[PDB]
Amino acid sequence: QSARMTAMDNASKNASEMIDKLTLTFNRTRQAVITKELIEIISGAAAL
Amino acid sequence: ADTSVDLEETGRVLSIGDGIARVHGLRNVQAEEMVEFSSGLKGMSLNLEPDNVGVVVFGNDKLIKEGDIVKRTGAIVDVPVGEELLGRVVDALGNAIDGKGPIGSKARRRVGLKAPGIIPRISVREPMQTGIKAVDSLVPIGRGQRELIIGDRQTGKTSIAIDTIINQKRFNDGTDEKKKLYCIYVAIGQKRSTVAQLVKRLTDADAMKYTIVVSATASDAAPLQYLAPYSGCSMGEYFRDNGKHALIIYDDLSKQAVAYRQMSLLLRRPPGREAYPGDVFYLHSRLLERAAKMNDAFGGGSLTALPVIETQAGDVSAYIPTNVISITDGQIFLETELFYKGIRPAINVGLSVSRVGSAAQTRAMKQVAGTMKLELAQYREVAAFAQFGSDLDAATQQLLSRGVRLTELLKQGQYSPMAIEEQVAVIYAGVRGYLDKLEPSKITKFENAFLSHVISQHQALLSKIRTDGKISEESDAKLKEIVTNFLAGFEA
Amino acid sequence: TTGRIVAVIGAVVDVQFDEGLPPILNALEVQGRETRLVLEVAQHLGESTVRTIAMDGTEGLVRGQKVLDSGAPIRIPVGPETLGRIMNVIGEPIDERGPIKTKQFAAIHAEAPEFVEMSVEQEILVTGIKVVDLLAPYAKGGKIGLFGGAGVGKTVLIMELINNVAKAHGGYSVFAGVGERTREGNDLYHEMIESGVINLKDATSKVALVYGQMNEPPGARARVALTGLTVAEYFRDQEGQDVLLFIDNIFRFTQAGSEVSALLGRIPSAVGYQPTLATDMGTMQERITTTKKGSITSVQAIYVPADDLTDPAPATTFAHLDATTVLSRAIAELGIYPAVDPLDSTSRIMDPNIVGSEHYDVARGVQKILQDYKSLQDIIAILGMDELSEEDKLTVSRARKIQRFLSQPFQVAEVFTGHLGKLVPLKETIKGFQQILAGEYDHLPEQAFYMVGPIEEAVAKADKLAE
Amino acid sequence: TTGRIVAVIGAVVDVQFDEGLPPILNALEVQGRETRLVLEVAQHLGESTVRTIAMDGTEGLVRGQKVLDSGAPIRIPVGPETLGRIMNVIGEPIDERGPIKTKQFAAIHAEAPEFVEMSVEQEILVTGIKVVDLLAPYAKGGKIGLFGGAGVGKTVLIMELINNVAKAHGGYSVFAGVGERTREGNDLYHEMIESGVINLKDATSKVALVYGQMNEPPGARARVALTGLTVAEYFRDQEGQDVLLFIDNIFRFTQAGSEVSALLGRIPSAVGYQPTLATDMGTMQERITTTKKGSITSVQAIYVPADDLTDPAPATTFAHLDATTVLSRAIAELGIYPAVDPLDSTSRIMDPNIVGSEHYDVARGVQKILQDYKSLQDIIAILGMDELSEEDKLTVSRARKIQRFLSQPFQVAEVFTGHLGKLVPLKETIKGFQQILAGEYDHLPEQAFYMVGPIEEAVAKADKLA
Repeated sequence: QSARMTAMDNASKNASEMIDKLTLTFNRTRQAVITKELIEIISGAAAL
Repeated sequence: ADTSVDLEETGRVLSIGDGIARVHGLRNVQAEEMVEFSSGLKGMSLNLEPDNVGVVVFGNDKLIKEGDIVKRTGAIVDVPVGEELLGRVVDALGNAIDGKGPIGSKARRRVGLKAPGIIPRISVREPMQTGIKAVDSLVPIGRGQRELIIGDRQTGKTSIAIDTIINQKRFNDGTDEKKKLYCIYVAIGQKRSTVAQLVKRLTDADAMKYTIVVSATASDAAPLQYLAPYSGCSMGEYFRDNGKHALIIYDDLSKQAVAYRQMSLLLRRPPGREAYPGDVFYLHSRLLERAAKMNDAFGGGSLTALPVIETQAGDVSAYIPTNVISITDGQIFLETELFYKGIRPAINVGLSVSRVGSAAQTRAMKQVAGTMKLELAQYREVAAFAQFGSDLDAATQQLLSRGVRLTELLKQGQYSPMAIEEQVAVIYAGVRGYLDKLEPSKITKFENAFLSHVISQHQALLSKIRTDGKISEESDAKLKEIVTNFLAGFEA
Repeated sequence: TTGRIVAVIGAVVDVQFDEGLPPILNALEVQGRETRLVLEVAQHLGESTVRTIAMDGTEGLVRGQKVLDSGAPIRIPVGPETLGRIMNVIGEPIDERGPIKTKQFAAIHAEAPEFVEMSVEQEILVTGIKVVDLLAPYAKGGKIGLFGGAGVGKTVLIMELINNVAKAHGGYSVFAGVGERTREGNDLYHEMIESGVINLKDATSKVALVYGQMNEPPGARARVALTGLTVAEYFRDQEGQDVLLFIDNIFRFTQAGSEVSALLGRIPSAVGYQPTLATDMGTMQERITTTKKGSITSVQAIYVPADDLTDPAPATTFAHLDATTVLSRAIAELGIYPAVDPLDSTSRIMDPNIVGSEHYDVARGVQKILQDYKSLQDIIAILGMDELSEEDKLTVSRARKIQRFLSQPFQVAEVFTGHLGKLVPLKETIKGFQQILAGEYDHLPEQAFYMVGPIEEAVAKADKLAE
Repeated sequence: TTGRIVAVIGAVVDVQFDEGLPPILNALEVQGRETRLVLEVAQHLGESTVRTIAMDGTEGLVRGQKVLDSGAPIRIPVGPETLGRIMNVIGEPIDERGPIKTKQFAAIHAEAPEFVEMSVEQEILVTGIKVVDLLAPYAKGGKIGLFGGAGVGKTVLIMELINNVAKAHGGYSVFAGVGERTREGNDLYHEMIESGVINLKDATSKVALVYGQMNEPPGARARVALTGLTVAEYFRDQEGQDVLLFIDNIFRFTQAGSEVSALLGRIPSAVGYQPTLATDMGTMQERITTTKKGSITSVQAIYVPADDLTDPAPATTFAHLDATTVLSRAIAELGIYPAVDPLDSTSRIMDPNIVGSEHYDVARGVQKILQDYKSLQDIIAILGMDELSEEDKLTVSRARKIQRFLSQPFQVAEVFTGHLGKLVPLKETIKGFQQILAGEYDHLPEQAFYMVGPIEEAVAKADKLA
């Protein structure tokens, strides 16, 4: 019971950390897709 | 009345930069015709505008200046074609680069010709043996077929192509002219020392004799790199249209797209998705549709293409990757994960396909590998689903036991293309369960021992399987006998 | 009228007329060519110059070349003498069997049926495919769409439907190949013949074919669907028959347009597409429809660029369908064919009032469990399975077996699966799933359920596997 | 010929000529300036106008200013008298030691050696660096590339290699500083002097230095590579010499190109780069090569922007190398130096028929175990090792010991490792890795393997750790 407690403390703390990282990775990606998709439109439009 | 420079058959460079000449005059040029520059430099008429002709230059534009005279040629771009090219290394226009003398060409061919239609072809039915079990058993390639080799840098894509070219000596050194396969290897964007390395190995394998190498390398002008594939294709159609058989490797179609993109942007054509021209699909479809199988009414010849595409971060869903996967008759996907893991070729069973199926396989092979592909797919799944031995039954323990053994057999080294009957012998051993009790680690060693035995002692069974092309009931019985007994002595 | 070519840039050709400017959509023929080159007028640039899209290669054209206004949009031979034949974008036979002697000719451009011409009958169209039938039933006269990225099964699925449905169908069929593989039109033509759907000796042909493959210039690709669809509208209206329309692949019509778009001088919309994508798709998709006069049962293959279902094209097409079969490389990758995604496929007839509650409760029953299992997948992945409630490790079981029972060996893919093709009847399907869901096979092994037709084969296969 | 400055935008100067328009690539000298201002012609815009790229700051120029056609492309002093000297893009000395008095002058724009001129001899170049030697061995006369995001180890690795290889090389060396730090040029020059590879007293210098750093206008950074390159080509072909060519950083040449590209008026390609990116890398990379006349072993540092190896610049460079050393921030952050990614570095020499199967099998052995460890990592990450199989935990132990044994102290990085630099001989590397693989050290602790040379030192460290 003391080892399951310890193991589950860690697991839970790793999870949260993973959560915090994926979230930040998500926003970076979200911002780059918009920027990326918009530069693509501008390039096409300017070439005309 | 000097009338040599009228503006109907000649023009004068209005401006030149980055390989694009804006020629004035050239009133009678045709779209896509070749023109000549004072400097002996050839170019191609791509944009025919109201007031100018946009000319793409096949070479260093440093020798071109405003004012230069440009002359029509009256000819739409073409190139030398025919048997004279075999064993020679040419540039994207046909000129030799092996400094081994002029090509003795008597025929020419337009680099850009539409692919034969519906009526002139017949279903792909004759195998095109690579020499690679994994490929010849799971993603079979038939003649007239287009099969893509795709994967990240260094996952082994070229190797598949070399082994294939090398495996063709078997038939080329033979008698039968229908089984022969002339090869064409187009390098694009590659590096000269790599190609030089490449043609060396081919020479050392005594394969140059039946190979032509069209080279359009890293320093060649964008338009040469761009053309290179069409050039090489045309040299392959010569064989295709004359009841002969050709095999062309486009290595790779990624660097060509870049070349196209560059040439195209410099012509001021608005960039599209990912910066490429809105017609990059078209750029490759047009080319690969040309690989084809003609009916007996047209010689029964064929052209088989093996285009290469480089993915990034093993992402096959990528726009270009899928653009090309949607043109060819299948793909061979190589993963770096598998490669590092020891699985070489790094063929990814699940993601590779052959749209020709077993129709491109000998009955011997169909017999042994008929259901193996979906078996290995289903194996990879459960192998994952039990990366925790979840109270697993037998049907799945058996599934994992075959899966692993079969995976080891599909492994293979380089430069040693196997003969069809050799593949059938070894797959046979696995697929039949005779190896389900051998230790995975043993399998590779066993295959070298076993194959040794049958090749040396039993060439009667090999020559029959090879000849009948099938596995008769007695051959199948002579084989069961050999494997089981040799296996036992082997596990002493 | 006679115009001259003033500029050539790829598939786009600008023409200058001195007197009489051909209207938009008009087809013009280039003079001086070994082969017939048609230019469709696309725009009026002004200054009596029209911008056009070439219906074929532009090589060898010259500035100043002559061009005659044909006085009308591309018109093709329409009628019963098109059956058993192979046509071009521009209506020319391409099968080497001589002219197509039709009484009439039709322009490929036409307005879509009015709102008061619509029909609302909804009859299930059984196909023999477990997945489709169970979960996303096709409807007679309805619009069907097969969505899929490169190489996931769109065409094979279209191939088995031609076999399980087109073949018995008493009415015509029109198969329009739009921007697909030439090898494929040759495989199908010769298959139609070997099975008598196409008859080269008599008038028993029950299928007309139209082709504008991947080896064609954007222009041809932007129109074959129109030609194909036009042939089909004739049998719908002028004969009043029950038509079966197969298009593979309609995405090609939209990619065709995006390929010339920039040369038409347009600012790109998102993802590179042309700004008129939806309307371009709308005026077309709206003709592919059943009316009170006749019935069309269209099966359209829809390519999904980069495998992204949100891509403006695949994305814009969902609204035009009554039933959708979404294929997935993630499913295919596991060896489950047909690779239909059970949770992303839908049908407008999946209504208790239309298929019945037994049909409906099973379908939804199967979907709940696959969803339930999807959610757990990522979690037992890491945390393993021990902690799971026997209640929950049974749904993992049943789900994995259903996942398999949904695969099926097609009769057009024996070259692929190494298995004889099975066609399962609607009741054999409903029942098979009903029992798996009922716990009636929790004893057989999953593998017994993989690549089989009816549930009895799963039971037999268990024994065969029993050793 | 005399032209006139018509327009000025940053480094893009447009000059009009009345009689005699200079060909593309020709160098023009602007008239009326305190120092030399060379303009390299880039294209003929028509109307007797030429668009050019300045080789130095353009402030002060005035429309209508006179420009003179030099009649040729930038030409620079080439020969042995450049040895031990520091020079400019335009070849002028910048070491305050007088004129470089050479017999010949070479133009920085040349064509690449022809196909028939290529070589295919493949000899391994041992460097004394464990990871490099074992897994992605370099090769004499080959092309090596060190990929690295900011501050990961590219320069330190070039320095250590200069130390371990250049120092005992019979033959010349050329260091070309492209777009990097000036202090570094200074750090190196003086260091070279000190170890005597640069001798300001005799003619015994074995190194020629060319620099166009981070402070120059784009055009200078866009051409110094060509300049260092030319110097090297002289020793190769005119003296059949075995050269060593170090460049820090070749990514800067491409970046420089992207800086002027809009000014040249080009529609940009992906990520804002110039549509001519690949061809520009190509006609330049293709002169950096060994031939039948001479050998060029070249080591090029390749800066990876935002750490993205999918960036057009680095992405397009892989195809030009024979061996690549991909550095990783993730590894560096673990404290492993050099921060080389073992599953991402490669070498066309990693062939059994070249390094021997012993080498070939340890090499693939190490990668396989690290690849295996790599897949377990996802689960190790939430749940740690507990739930791992006894077998799986042994790969993990071995993988973590192999990972540590791949690190090593460089003389050049002594001030930071706190340890004395080590040079390990190939056979010592093949061996030490065999044993680890073979389970001959499953008893030692990981920490024993961190920061050491030969395995023998790893055993010792273990005793000291007690």
